[PDB]
Amino acid sequence: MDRYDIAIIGSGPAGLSAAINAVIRNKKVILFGSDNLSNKLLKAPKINNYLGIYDVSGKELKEKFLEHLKYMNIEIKNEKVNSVYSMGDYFALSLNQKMYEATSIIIASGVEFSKPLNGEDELLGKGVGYCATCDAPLYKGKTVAIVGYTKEAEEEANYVSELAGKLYYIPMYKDKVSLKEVIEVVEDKPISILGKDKVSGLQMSKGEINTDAVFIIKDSVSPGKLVPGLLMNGEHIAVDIDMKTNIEGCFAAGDCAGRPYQYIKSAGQGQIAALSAVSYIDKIKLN
Amino acid sequence: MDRYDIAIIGSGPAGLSAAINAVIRNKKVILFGSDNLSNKLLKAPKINNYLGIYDVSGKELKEKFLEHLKYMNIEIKNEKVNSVYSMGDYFALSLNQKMYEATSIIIASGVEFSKPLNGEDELLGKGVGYCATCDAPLYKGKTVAIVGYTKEAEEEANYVSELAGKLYYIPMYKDKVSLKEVIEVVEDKPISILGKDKVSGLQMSKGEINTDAVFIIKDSVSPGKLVPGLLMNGEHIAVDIDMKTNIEGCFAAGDCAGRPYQYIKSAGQGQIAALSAVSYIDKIKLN
Ligand SMILES: Cc1cc2nc3c(=O)[nH]c(=O)nc-3n(C[C@H](O)[C@H](O)[C@H](O)COP(=O)(O)OP(=O)(O)OC[C@H]3O[C@@H](n4cnc5c(N)ncnc54)[C@H](O)[C@@H]3O)c2cc1C
Ligand SMILES: Cc1cc2nc3c(=O)[nH]c(=O)nc-3n(C[C@H](O)[C@H](O)[C@H](O)COP(=O)(O)OP(=O)(O)OC[C@H]3O[C@@H](n4cnc5c(N)ncnc54)[C@H](O)[C@@H]3O)c2cc1C
Repeated sequence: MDRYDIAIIGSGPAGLSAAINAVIRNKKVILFGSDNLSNKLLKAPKINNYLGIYDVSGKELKEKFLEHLKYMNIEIKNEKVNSVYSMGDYFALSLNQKMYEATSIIIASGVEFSKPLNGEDELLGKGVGYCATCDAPLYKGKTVAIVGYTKEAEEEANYVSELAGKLYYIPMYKDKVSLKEVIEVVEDKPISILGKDKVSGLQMSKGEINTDAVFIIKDSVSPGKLVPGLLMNGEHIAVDIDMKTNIEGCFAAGDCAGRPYQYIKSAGQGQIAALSAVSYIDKIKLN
Repeated sequence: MDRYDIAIIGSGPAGLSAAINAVIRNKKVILFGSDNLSNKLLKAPKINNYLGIYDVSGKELKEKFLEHLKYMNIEIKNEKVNSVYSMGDYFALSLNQKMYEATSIIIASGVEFSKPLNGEDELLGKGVGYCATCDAPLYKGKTVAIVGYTKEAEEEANYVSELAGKLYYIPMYKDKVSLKEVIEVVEDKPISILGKDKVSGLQMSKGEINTDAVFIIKDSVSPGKLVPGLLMNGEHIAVDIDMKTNIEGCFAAGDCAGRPYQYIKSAGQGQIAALSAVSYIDKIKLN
């Protein structure tokens, strides 16, 4: 019922800069993402290319960002947006068992280095999912595999382990996992998701595992899948100089809007996107 | 003789972010501008829209920028670039009695709120100039008028006063001037620069003053005049998503590249422009 002026999908520097600039402009904003902001921030050892803050690690830089947000009284909604559809003069954002409305949206979701697997596109919705928490009630007691591209997937696996019967976890990183002992860790490369009507198993380089469900856990999903109808230029959202996309009222910023992948470029684009959204909102009210 | 990899025209956040990113990438950079960085920084009372540094005045923000530059061992050349011409596979930058060469250039000069006067374009070079120091040797002992749009013009007027015979100073701001007593301050609006073959006087709303020279002192000049052959979109340089202009090896960033006029947008574009210049330089060496 309550409708936000701007919904911002992503909590890296693009989304945070967008949120601060929109709030400064008296708009009602909702900011989706992670309390950690971005795992790519957390990873960086020393950063000397963000003008005005130098010789800082990514963790120190994240803290400065967090302090700014709290000064501005901006809260991050720790929920993952699964899809966005236009409904005419607003957008409907769908999350696990929850929907929000916003007049405009800013996509600030970053990019994913890895490329999907064979069968992810075909099986999506047919045993394949990107949120294992939302789909954990389905296939309860069944056999589940989680392909974890981020450390947070481990947390989802530990919860899923209690509903499902037999859980496999495939880590896509070298850091040792912290999982309940009953979870079977498979240290192998996934190749393809098997099944015709529904997923029947997970094909790996060293073997095949029969499974009811395969959950794919990454820090983001492709914008063209998040927002059907959004025009892409290869791996990136097509944008103009004002960060406008082909969808009216939909703007983009940061890595998801193209190379170079850098923090202050992302913050600058987030500010452009926010000010374009402000202009759009104002024009919509007049007409 | 010595040729720089990148020449950056401007020392606001766009130019500074460009310089830091180019140096981080092992390029030989020259950075032109002001030790004060930008008068627009110095003016701002409180700034809460630059992600990571909050509740700061423009002077505090300028100091953080200066500290970063010194950490990176980057020096600002306090000279005003008057023109840039291509010479084939490099650019020639002309200053008062000095020239530099660079393989690529980044225009980061900001924008000027005021619009020129009648006769500025026609008389330019014929008694009209934008640097009163470079043109002070000419018309020595003659009658000079300076139209000052910035406080630094006062400093130029105090020097010019000693060569010229009779100097008028027209302030375009309300702050009281600090000038040698022999300088005649005219508190009136300039309308037009008079003359046919050469400037003959300065027409004001309340009267006309006969003069040999009219010097127009602003924080920047239009990019289309700085770099003849550069394509403009109205008041701004035409750029693409990679900050490329119509001139190969010439990039732009910040206010001069379009609205919104904001600090972190400018810093982000400066970073894009620097990384585009790095790519260009590398491609030029291979071919
Ligand atoms: C190791 C490393 C070091 C680096 N060092 C530097 C450096 O020194 N300097 C530099 O300039 N750049 C550096 N980078 C690159 C920099 O991290 C990125 O350019 C920058 O983080 C891009 O930020 P962003 O806001 O576009 O997206 P991200 O930082 O990726 O933030 C996106 C956030 O939004 C979340 N999100 C995505 N989709 C959704 C959804 N549907 N719902 C809810 N939340 C979602 C993501 O989980 C993520 O938390 C480095 C990158 C790496 C990997
Ligand atoms: C009063 C005020 C308050 C503001 N507050 C805010 C705010 O809170 N937040 C915000 O985001 N933005 C704010 N802005 C806008 C912000 O200042 C600009 O968007 C930003 O400074 C643009 O920076 P830039 O690097 O593009 O150019 P500038 O900041 O204009 O820097 C250009 C510099 O390069 C120099 N230069 C130009 N041409 C030449 C040449 N040929 N040779 C040598 N040097 C040259 C100029 O003299 C100048 O020093 C404010 C502006 C004003 C006027």
